[PDB]
Amino acid sequence: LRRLLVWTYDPKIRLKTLAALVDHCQGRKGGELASAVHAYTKTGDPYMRSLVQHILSLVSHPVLSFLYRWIYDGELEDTYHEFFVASDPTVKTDRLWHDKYTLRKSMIPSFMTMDQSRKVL
Amino acid sequence: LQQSLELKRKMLRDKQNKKNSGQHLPIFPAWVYERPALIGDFTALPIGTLPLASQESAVVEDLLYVLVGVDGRYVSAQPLAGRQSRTFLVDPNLDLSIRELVHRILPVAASYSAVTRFIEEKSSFEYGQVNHALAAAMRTLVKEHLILVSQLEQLHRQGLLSLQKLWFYIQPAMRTMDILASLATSVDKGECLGGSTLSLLHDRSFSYTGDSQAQELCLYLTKAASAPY
Amino acid sequence: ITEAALVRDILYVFQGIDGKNIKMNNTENCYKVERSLRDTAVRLSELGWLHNK
Repeated sequence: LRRLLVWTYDPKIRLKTLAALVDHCQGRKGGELASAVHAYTKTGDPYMRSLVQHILSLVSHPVLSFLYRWIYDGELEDTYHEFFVASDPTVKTDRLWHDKYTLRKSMIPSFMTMDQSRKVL
Repeated sequence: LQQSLELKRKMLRDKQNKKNSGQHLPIFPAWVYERPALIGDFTALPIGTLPLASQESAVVEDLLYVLVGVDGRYVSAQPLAGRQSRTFLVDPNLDLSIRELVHRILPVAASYSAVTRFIEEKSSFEYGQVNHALAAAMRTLVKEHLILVSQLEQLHRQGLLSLQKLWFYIQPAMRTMDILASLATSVDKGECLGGSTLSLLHDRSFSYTGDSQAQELCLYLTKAASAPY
Repeated sequence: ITEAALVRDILYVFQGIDGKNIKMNNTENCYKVERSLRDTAVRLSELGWLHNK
């Protein structure tokens, strides 16, 4: 069918968007990569948005797991730079409140406003 | 493509100063646009010496690839992948009876390449939220042109298509490509972005009311671009 | 050479395993073929490039 062209056409656009997505996520980690996936659901194409939003639903699952251990308990978790708070690892006593927690400004995503990240801190 | 890399940064800096909380807003890297396989827009012998009923199948199959911006084998898509204009080089020999009708079908290829490059550059984050949805919804009208082309190639392989049938099948799509190409050239030319390319779509919809082939296009384009507004 | 060999080759460049009559000689751009037979590849070989990407 022109050597399976008609069969491959519906995966053809599905190859275009993912092959662009490997180059927009180039060298990123944490919230920045979540922004690089959220960029392709700021688009007004229904097919591109429906293709990408599934990957986005998977990609922010560790981020939001770190988020629900920081609102409910108070001590974050990451293993690389993945979290929008950059905690002070040095001990404080009762002066804990003023110096322990400061805002990391590389892992706030684009689906979260700066107001949210400040308030969650 | 080459000229756009300037325009992107200038128009980004204006709207970056305007907003007071635009934070971690990414941009697409340049090699997404540079490569001719991440975009929809891209042995050879003199066709004149062959029989009449083989040259027909030849130039029709070659033309069907030329519509989407790439060489078939005997009509070549000239390599630019830049401005709002593209040229194609048909071989300087063909049977006259085929050749006139081929020349009449040839403008829809130059009226696809210029559309698709505008769709690539202005779906980014430097031309405004409405222009991104506009290029993303002109991408759908280019998708239907591609679906048509795939069906025509399929029918042509099984010996059910000719240049007369191809000419009859592409006429509404020739109108769709002409309207989108004129709009793309106009929005690029005046450096329009944002809501100035939500007014032009309103004017074009009022212009056509005697066709209903272009009126529905313009109505759909206006409806889709104003969803973020 | 018959058409069926080209069919079998193109069915493998979707997997990312190279063919015989179609091969990847440059990695920056798509597969390059090593008369209706040749014309399908100018759309089909891009998909092998993207799958490998």
